[PDB]
Order: sequence, then C-alpha cells, then structure tokens
Amino acid sequence: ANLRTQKRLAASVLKCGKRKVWMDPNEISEISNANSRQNIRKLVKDGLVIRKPNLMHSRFRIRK
Amino acid sequence: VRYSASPALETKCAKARGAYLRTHFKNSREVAFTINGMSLKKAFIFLDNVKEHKQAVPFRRFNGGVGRTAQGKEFGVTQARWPVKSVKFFYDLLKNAEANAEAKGLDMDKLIIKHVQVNAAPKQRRRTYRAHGRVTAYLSSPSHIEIIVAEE
Amino acid sequence: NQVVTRDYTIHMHKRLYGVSFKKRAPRAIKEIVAFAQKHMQTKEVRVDPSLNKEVWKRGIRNVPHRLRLRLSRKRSDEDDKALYTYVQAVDVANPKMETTVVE
Amino acid sequence: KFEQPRHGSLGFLPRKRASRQRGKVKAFPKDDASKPVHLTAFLGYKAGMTHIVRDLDRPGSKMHKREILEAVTVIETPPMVVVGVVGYVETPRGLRSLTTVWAEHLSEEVKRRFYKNWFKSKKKAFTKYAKKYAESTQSINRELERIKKYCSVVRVLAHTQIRKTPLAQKKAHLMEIQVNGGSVADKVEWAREHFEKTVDIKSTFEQNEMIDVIGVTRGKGNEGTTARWGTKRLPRKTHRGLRKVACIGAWHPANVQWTVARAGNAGYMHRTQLNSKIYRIGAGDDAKNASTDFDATEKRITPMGGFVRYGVVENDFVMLNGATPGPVKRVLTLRKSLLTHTSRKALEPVSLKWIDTASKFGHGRFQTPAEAKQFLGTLKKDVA
RNA sequence: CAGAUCUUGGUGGAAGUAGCAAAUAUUCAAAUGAGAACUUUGAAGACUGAAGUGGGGAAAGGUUCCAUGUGAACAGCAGUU
RNA sequence: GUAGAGAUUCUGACGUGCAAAUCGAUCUUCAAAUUUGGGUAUAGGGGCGAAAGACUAAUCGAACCAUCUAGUAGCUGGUUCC
Ligand SMILES: [Mg+2]
Ligand SMILES: [Mg+2]
Ligand SMILES: [Mg+2]
Ligand SMILES: [Mg+2]
Ligand SMILES: [Mg+2]
Ligand SMILES: [Mg+2]
Ligand SMILES: [Mg+2]
Ligand SMILES: [Mg+2]
Ligand SMILES: [Mg+2]
Ligand SMILES: [Mg+2]
Ligand SMILES: [Mg+2]
Ligand SMILES: [Mg+2]
Ligand SMILES: [Mg+2]
Ligand SMILES: [Mg+2]
Ligand SMILES: [Mg+2]
Repeated sequence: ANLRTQKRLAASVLKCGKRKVWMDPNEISEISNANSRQNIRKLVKDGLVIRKPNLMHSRFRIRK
Repeated sequence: VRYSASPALETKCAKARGAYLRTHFKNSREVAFTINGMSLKKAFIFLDNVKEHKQAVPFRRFNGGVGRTAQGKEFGVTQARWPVKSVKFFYDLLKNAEANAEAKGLDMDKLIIKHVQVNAAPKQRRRTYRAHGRVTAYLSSPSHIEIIVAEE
Repeated sequence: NQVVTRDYTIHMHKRLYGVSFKKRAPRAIKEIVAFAQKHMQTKEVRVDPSLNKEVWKRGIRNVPHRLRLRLSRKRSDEDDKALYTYVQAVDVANPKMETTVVE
Repeated sequence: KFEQPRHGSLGFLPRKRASRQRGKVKAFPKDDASKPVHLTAFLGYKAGMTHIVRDLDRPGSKMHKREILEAVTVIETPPMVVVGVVGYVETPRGLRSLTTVWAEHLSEEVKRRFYKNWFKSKKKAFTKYAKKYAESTQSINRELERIKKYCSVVRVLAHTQIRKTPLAQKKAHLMEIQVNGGSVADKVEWAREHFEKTVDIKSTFEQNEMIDVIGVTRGKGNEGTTARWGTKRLPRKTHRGLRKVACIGAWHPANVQWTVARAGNAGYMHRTQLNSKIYRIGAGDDAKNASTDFDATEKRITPMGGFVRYGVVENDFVMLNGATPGPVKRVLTLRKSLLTHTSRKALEPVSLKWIDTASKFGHGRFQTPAEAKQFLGTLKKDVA
C-alpha cells in the first residue's frame, strides 16, 4: 500500500509536521482506505493515527 | 521470421527467440558461446551457478579490460565475468524452448542446445553532457537472441 | 532436532578492527548474518529489529566489542523444508559467556 | 653534471616475485674427498629475533674485553629425516640426475608434499615403490650400485619434521642436500644407512661456524620508484605526483632502458645472505637453553608470552647473529660457507653472557615468570 | 570519382574501455509485488540547525497542482515510484 | 570582523569539467565615490567608458540580421572511362 497521501492529510488534520504523524503499522489496510479528511479524522479518533510527542529538550542542566 | 540455421531434424527440435532485448550484445555473445552445445539440463545448472558466482562466463572475444578470475580456469581462460542480466534473458529463452519441446513431445532427457546466436539489434539513443558545452552519444546495444534445442 | 535455539557471544571487536567508521554498524549487521549462517547452516537469516537497535545503540562508529545473541532455527511459513535463523539479542550482565543451549 | 651513483643494483634483476618459497641452494661447497662424509645444508624455521650481551674478544679494538649488545635471529631446527638419494653424472651439458633411490617407508608429512589435497586423495604416492622394496631388495641395490659407478655428485633427499613445530602447515619441506666427503661409494653407503633416519643440526654445523642463509624475502606488493629503488622525492609543487622518476629516458634510444627505475614488485625475492655466525646451537631437550655461564637462571629460548606469531621453540635451534631474509615462520635454508675464513672476527670463539627472554609483544620487563612474581608480590587474582 | 580538413546519410576500431568518487549515512522488520539497495508503514541511526535542506512571495514557467491508474520511452544504476 | 560585495595566492582541484570560467583553501571590502530589484534614457564609426581599446546578450581595434553576393583572388585544394 501507498499511504503518502494519508500521511500528508493526517499532518494537516493533527496540525503537526509529517515527522510527528504515527500511522498504525498493523492497520495498513484500514488506513489506506481513508482518502478523505473526514476519514482521517475517524482514524485519529480511533487511535489508528496519532501525533507523536515533541522530541525531548530538557533545560535541567541549563538551569543548574 | 527465419532462424539462421536448421542443424537438426525439424520434427525432433524446438525453437525460441527474443528480439530487441535490452541487454548488452557483447555480454550476450559470451554467454551464448559458452552454453552452445551443452545439454539443456546442464545449461540450466551452469546458468544458475553463474547467478550465484559459483561459475563464470569466459569472455573470449569482447575481453578488452575484463578482470581475471580463478573461475575462468575450467574454460582455460583468465578473463571471465558473471553477466547476470544476460543470464536471465537466456534462462527465460531456454525455458521457452523447453516448453516448446514439451509441446512437441520430444524426449526431455536428450535435449542438447544445438544452435544459439546473438545479433546486434538497432541501438537506442540517449545523450550525455560533456565539458565545454558538448553533447555526445550514450547508446544502448540491445540484442536479438535465437535458440534451437534438439535431441542428441 | 532441526528446530534448535542456542545462545552465543560474538566477538565483534575483532571483526570490526580496522573498519571505516561510517561502515562499522552496517558491517556489524552483515557479520551477525554471516555468523548465524555459519553456525546454523541456514541461508535465510532474519534480524530482530530490537537486535538492530542494540547494534546501533551507540551510533554508527562504536559497536559493542561483544554481543550476546540468541539464534533460533525455525521452519518458515513457505514449504516447511525451508529452515531459517532468527537472531535476537540477550540482555546479560557480562557477555563473556560460553555457548549455551536454550531449551 | 653533479654526479651520483645509480640507485640500486643491476645484479638483482628482474625484481619479480620469486618462483619459489623454500630457498634454493644455487651452489654447494666444493667437494673434498679427504674429509669424512657430511651434509652441506639444513632446513629450519624462522622463530623470531632477540638480543644478547657478550664480552668481545678482539685485540686492538676499543671494545676488547668489554660488553656488547647484539641482535640475533632464532631459527628452529628439529632433526631432518633422510628419505632418499640422488646421483648426478658430470656431462658436457652439466650435471644430470641419473636416478633416485627412496627409502622403503615415508612418513605422512613428507608424502603430503606430493599432493595438493592429501586428505581427499587415495594416499597412493609410494605404495607400488614400497612393494618393490620388500619383494626381492635387488632393484634397490642395483640402482645404488649405478650411482657408485657413475654419478660424481651425490645428494640425499631430506625433509623437515614440521609437525614438531607449532606451524599450522602439515606438509613437510623436502630438499636435496649434497653429500660432501670421502668417495662416491662412501657417500652412497652413508646415504643408504641413513634411510628413515634423523640428522640433527649439531651433526651438520657447530658453534662459531660461519654459514650462509638462503630464503625468500618478505612480500611487499607493488612499490613506486621512491621506495622500490630509493629515488629522490620530487618537489612538493610537482603536478601529477612526486613519488616517481622525473625523466625515464632520452630521445634516442627511442625506448625505455632496462636500467631505469620503474614501479613494480618490491618484495618476495630470493636472496642468499653470506657470513651468518652461529652464536649457539641450542638443544631442545635441556631446560637451560637460554642460560649462560654468567646467567645461571634456568630458562629456555622462548620469550615471555611466546615468540610473536610463532609460538614456543621446543626443538633444537640456532642463534645466528644479525638478520636473515624473510618473515617469522618462513622456512630458511642454512648452507655451509663456500668461502674460507681466517679473519679475527670470523675466527673468534663466541661465549654469550646473557640472552634476553622478555616479551617481544611490548615493553616487557621480566625475563621469567618467577621474576615477575617476585617483583610484583601478589595480585588480586593470585590470592584467589 | 578514391581523394577536394569535399556534401548528406549510415557505420566502424579505440571498448564492455574512460568512467558513473563534491555536498558526513545508513540499518532492521513488515506490507505490496513476477521481481524491492531505491515504493509505503513502523523502529533505529543521522543531517539541515531559524543569514535552514523550514515557512512565503516578486520575476520567469504554465498545469508542473490533486486523485486514480500505468510503468514502453525518460528518471546516464534501478523502478512496484 | 559576520551577511552582502569582490577575487590576491596556492601559479591548489578541475582542465573530452559539476561548469564554454566552476570547486576548495587563502585573501580584499564590509555604513559608503556602498550593494541591489523594478521602471526609464543612450544603438553601431553609434552608444557608454573613475580609460582596460574596456563594455555594448558566451560576439568588439567597430555588434547582430538579411541583402548587394555565386563579391575579387597573379594564391591553396580538387578536377570522374579504355
Ligand atoms: Mg570486432
Ligand atoms: Mg582501467
Ligand atoms: Mg558530463
Ligand atoms: Mg603546478
Ligand atoms: Mg614487539
Ligand atoms: Mg567516394
Ligand atoms: Mg584523383
Ligand atoms: Mg573526408
Ligand atoms: Mg571502468
Ligand atoms: Mg555541520
Ligand atoms: Mg546538526
Ligand atoms: Mg512551501
Ligand atoms: Mg592552477
Ligand atoms: Mg565559383
Ligand atoms: Mg565567396
């Protein structure tokens, strides 16, 4: 399957970079059928597509 | 179409050919020269061994700059290579000739490669860009291949 | 009998001893495959992604000198006459151990 | 203008790879019939190098009766086994081998020399010849008789006991060793009596003897003229490289001359080095191999940790002064000298004062395990 | 017509040669597929490091945009893109 | 001294190139006689020139296009069967 479009749409819907989109690797078939922003929104609600957390950048050493 | 030879009984032989095949003419000639005369089953074994780098195709005519290998020893040469792209086309053509022979009911145990010939097909043209705003040829050298297998 | 699992320590340091830094971790992967191919006599070798993580844990240049590996020879989902090895990592305190059979 | 000698010797040409590894005796010493029957050469294995201290006995020298330090080379020389004889007839086209007579039994290591895959073979190498030996024992004696009647030159076929060394190679080295001494009949009789018998190093050479060493040098691969021939480095500014010769010839002759330095093979070449002095012929059976009259410590000739890339020398050995061709573990041919020696340096008796046995795998400071244990006391591992 | 550094076209030896080496760097598993070093997904390792390899515009292009398919030619290796 | 603007040296790389002028390092200038977009004017014996005969679309001690023109050549090359 080719999920390039879904990855792009999910980044728009989640309001994040493509680098933060996580698509469930065990649900490729369901994800590939989306094609619509409304379908992507259902994937997000169902937990098949999520926004990954920001990469860690801690200020502890800097404050110390 | 006419094959370049009929060195066998028409009723006890089979034929296969490929035209305008985009694989190197010079490499294909070396493959053809090596498998010509072989038994069909051993030709398949040898071709698979070339794929695995267990045996090599001696380059006898188009050998300018070809490297040396201990796998040329069995043919008494030092220059040999493993042209797998040409090997694959020959493997498919040999499979086609085998199926053609199975269609004519030949005894699929005495089949010998009796004839194999590579002819240079019309070249396909690309361009390459050279220093000082020049352009020179970047051609391909495709091949016509014909095979005749026959009972020994 | 054919299906068998053993734990091995691979001395990776001597196999990477002069290797260009950009090639060390990718070379370590090839060495593990060749190691399993030799030990289990299986052409097909599969590397657990978690084991790929252990090899690359310190980046591309600094592969651990020794790795404790679990080699499992299994039957593939193709025709059952095909055997392949699955290579995984073993978390141990000191990798300086002998080969041990895993039951 | 601004003369300089040419780089390198035209006597060592071509600088191709040697066609051999063993080391070939090109010329045996002139035969004297008045002497007893003896061997003129031996085969050994380069174990490694160390250094000694000895008192110099050289009147007129500033170091007379003073201590000097000298590098030495240790060659492992277990006894060779005589397995055959070859007779040569003098002809107007040179020496010609008339016939060759072999022993009834040959060990496995020498029979491996006749095979590329001994293991996969049927081991049929001297099986029919051996049966001839035990049928009537008459064609053997006839072949030997023909060497006596003809054959002005007699050489024994001798092979090494390489299995006694730590080398991984099991195939023994075999060579013709000319028999010099009294009478062709006595040479043949001496040879027949030594069939399947060992000849050891102390029966061939002696302490203080001056010998020659023949071997194939260390492989170097290709080298440019700078290192192959010693040509001058061209300036830093040189476009297209500086490790070369600037002008490889004139106009006319319109050809590159054979005397011009060229890049090519720089090693693995056959060399016979003359005048190596035997400082010691060690015995493999005695535990004071490396002891002296001044260093009484019971130690053998193997450094701490073993000879690097060789192992432990448990057999007889020779301790030649200086260097020899070839790397550690290459087989070396020791040959009797063709020259006569009367110089004070050649004739001086050599008595070693101390032989270094510290590790050569680093900056080793202890000669023996006992010295290390005493200096350091006890360690965490030593207690338990 | 043998010539004119002749004209136009075709085709050689040089040759399976020169070479296809700037811009740090890739790896594991899965899916798809006749075929995967190059597609997609997940994981790891990295880089641009805000005077960006980020986000927009002016000029210029003109459909290159998007979806679904294809994979002859082109993408100087490959091709399921 | 950075961005920007240059281009000294290596007489470095490259020199059938990444490139019909580029690449690296080094170097010059860096708040003004500064750098620059767009609009606008000047056209070939003309323009424009802090002047090198420079620049005027890879063209300059007189651009480019077509025509006069199949320009003339005491000069070079060729000039076809027995
Ligand atoms: Mg030709
Ligand atoms: Mg070459
Ligand atoms: Mg180019
Ligand atoms: Mg220069
Ligand atoms: Mg050392
Ligand atoms: Mg003509
Ligand atoms: Mg003419
Ligand atoms: Mg011409
Ligand atoms: Mg090449
Ligand atoms: Mg950086
Ligand atoms: Mg960074
Ligand atoms: Mg954008
Ligand atoms: Mg230059
Ligand atoms: Mg005219
Ligand atoms: Mg004219």
